[PDB]
Amino acid sequence: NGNIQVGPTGQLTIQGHPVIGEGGPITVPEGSEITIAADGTISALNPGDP
Amino acid sequence: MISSLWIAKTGLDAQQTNMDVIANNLANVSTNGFKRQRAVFEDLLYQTIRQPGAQSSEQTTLPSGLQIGTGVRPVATERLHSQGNLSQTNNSKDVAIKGQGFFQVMLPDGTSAYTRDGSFQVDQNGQLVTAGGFQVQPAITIPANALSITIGRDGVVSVTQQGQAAPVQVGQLNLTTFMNDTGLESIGENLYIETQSSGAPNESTPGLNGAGLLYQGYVETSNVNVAEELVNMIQVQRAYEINSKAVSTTDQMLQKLTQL
Amino acid sequence: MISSLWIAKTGLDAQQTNMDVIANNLANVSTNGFKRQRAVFEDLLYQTIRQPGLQIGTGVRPVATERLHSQGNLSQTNNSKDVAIKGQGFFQVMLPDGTSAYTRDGSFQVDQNGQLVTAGGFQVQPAITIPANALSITIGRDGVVSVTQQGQAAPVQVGQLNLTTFMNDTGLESIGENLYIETQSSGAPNESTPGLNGAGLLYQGYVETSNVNVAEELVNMIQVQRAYEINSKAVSTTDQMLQKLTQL
Amino acid sequence: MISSLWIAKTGLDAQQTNMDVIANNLANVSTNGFKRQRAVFEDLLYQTIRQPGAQSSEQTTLPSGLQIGTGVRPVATERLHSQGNLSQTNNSKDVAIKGQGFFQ
Amino acid sequence: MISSLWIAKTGLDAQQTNMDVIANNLANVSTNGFKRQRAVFEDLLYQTIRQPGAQSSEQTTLPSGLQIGTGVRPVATERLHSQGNLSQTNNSKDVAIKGQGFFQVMLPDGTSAYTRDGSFQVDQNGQLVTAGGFQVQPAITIPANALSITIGRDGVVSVTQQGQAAPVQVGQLNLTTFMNDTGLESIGENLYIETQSSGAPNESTPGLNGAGLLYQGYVETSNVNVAEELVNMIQVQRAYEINSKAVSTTDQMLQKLTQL
Repeated sequence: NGNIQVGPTGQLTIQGHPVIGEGGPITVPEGSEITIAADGTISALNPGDP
Repeated sequence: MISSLWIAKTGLDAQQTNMDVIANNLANVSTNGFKRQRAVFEDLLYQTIRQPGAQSSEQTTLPSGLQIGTGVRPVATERLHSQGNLSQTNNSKDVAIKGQGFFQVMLPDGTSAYTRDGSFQVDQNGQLVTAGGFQVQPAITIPANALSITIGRDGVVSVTQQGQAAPVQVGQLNLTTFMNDTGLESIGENLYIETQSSGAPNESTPGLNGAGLLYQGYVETSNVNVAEELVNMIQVQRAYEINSKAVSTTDQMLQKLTQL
Repeated sequence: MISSLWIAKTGLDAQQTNMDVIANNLANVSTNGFKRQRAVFEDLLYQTIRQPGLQIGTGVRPVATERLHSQGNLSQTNNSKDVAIKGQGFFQVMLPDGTSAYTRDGSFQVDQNGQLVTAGGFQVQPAITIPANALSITIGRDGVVSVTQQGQAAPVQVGQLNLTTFMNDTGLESIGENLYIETQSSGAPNESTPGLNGAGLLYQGYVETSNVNVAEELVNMIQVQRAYEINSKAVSTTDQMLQKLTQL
Repeated sequence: MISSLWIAKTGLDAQQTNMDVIANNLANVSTNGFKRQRAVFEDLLYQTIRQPGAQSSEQTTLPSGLQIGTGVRPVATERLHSQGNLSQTNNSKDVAIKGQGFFQ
Repeated sequence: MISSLWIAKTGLDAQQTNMDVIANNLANVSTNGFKRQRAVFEDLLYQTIRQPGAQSSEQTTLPSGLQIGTGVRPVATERLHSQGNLSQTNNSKDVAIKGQGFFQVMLPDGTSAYTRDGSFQVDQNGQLVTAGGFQVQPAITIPANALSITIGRDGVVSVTQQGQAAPVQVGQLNLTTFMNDTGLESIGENLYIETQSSGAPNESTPGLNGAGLLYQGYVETSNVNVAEELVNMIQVQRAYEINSKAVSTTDQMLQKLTQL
């Protein structure tokens, strides 16, 4: 299941289970736009910033 | 209900606005002191979907990712403030401007409006007014038994009475110049009013630091170039054709989905 | 379930995206300094079936749209404030929040306190302050904005219009109102004078028109409509096959 | 929408400029000390779809590639400062210049 | 989405490129020293299918197999470097070339372009420059109190001063000739830059080695023949209509394939 959903605290959960990355469970900055990459790299953009 | 239909609808509306501007420009050909208008369009937003520049892979990034655009929308209509060609009407009261100034009139409400048209008349009380009856500042009073009214290049209005070899000065016609001339709000009736984007009205003598020279017996016709309007009409018609075809194509696609 | 509905659906969505790109190109046919967009389609993952060799597809997905940065045609505005670019270069315009965007629309105006701004009112870097009693504004080929005043027989130098050049012009982010912001794929905004270091020249009194060719868009609309019909027929065939299966 | 349309549009403006110059010259026939105008035109942008001289192969070079051009633009409208014919009005206050001077 | 439609797409776009060539030639009819362009087209790909020449029946070959081809692509646009008609304007500063030479001009960025337009002007410092303000090379400087400027057909420039009955040579106007004149890259403003397909610039004074002869008071008008342009209009229109007809026929075939 690739339907990944963000939380208000910013952690990545799939069906309520936090997603596991290379640093353990993945925590993403709150209120950011995410672009998963062909190798799973997660890029975070803060709205308003260039 | 479908995105392409909204985009094509916006395109159709923009082309209709362009045609409206063209028709307004062509309808005011015979208007004196008229400036032709040109509309400028911008695109509307851009759906993000895939953020370009994101990491496509651990060592590589996405070059120019997937952006989906919306339709188009008109930004603004800018006037072309250029000296309309002059015309000799051989009238002592018609005044034309050679430079970049405006005449000031008072509306009945007490506020001040600005007009470039110089077709002036005299009212029953002897004051110089415009064709709409608005009193032109600075309120030059023409006396009862005038023989000839002389308006010079620097804005002096003189009246030559009977049996007097010297002319009697009865006023001083000044011109108002703005920092942003296109920012004035046109209320119709050949009248523009000051807005906050048009700076402040700077009064000046007609011949000084940049006010134009006043010509008596001349009228400034409109600057509308008509061949350009015909070519632009052809362009607008073809663009409206293509946008309507896009609408029809979208209509044909949704039909097959309904049939499914 | 497992079938071909999704393949055909992913196909339709691709035709929808292509039609959206075409409609965006056609709607902006009157914008000054607009680069047409082209959507690139490139298929999804493949499922491999092992023998005791064959690979089944999954559909098609849009990857990235490219803006074609060719030099558009010039048209006439006889307005002294409008400048078009001959070559590759971008005007730098300061947004109210503080970050500088980059535009190619050369239709400019002077605001209430001097200052050269774009049609949307945003101020244009490098900042120009036009004097009030200016008689004629002359913008040279190399970006020198000189102003003539009544009396003085020599024009007064006011400012230089610098062009910002990017090494990758396609990667700029289109923020909306005819403005681009630099991105990680179009980094290092190189400020230069117009005419040197690959920067373009400036034509005063001309504006750069859109890059949208019409015939390509119309024939592409024909192709999109017909491919959409084909994918709809495939969806209907899968629907009928599943209907026949369920009735057993 | 079509490049050919823009190119023709310019050409039309250029010819209208030529017509206006001719009309202005004819309107000032009887005026003294007049210098007739003349408009000069130049090539507009040139789209380099295929670069002339591009190295198509390691040995052959493409001669005179696809240089699609845009319309035309008037460079300027220059006045022809030449000595007009002298005419005798026989007034003491009328003066004429023979060379290339100007009254201040 | 279907081969015939792609082939017809190349067709429409290429007849447009023609149309652009025609329009560019027409817009520059009044341009001095202009050369008309002509586009050349080539065949696109040819799908092999059945190979022509492959042996069938062991001892009989197959002649002319299925060489199904794709559309058309324009090879290049070549300028017709022919002598335009000379027009007399009776000016000391207009120079016309009658042979096969080019004037050399220095761009302020450091490089040198080549122009054939001979309408020259004088800047405030007395240098001979082009009408766009670009300074001609070698570098003809004209004295302040010049009474008459004489440019010979050998390219020598003489100025007649007051109190001197003998003209003084103030420069020498040279012509640049190339191996291939079509390979120059036109950058606009009647300027050509040297490319690697146009060889190298060969300096020669006017009258020797082939450089042409310079006429004073004459301008080399454009060589555009306009009736040929109208006949080319009529084709560029009929061919485009027929290609659009092919597009329509393919569209109908696909529509019936879809509807079944």
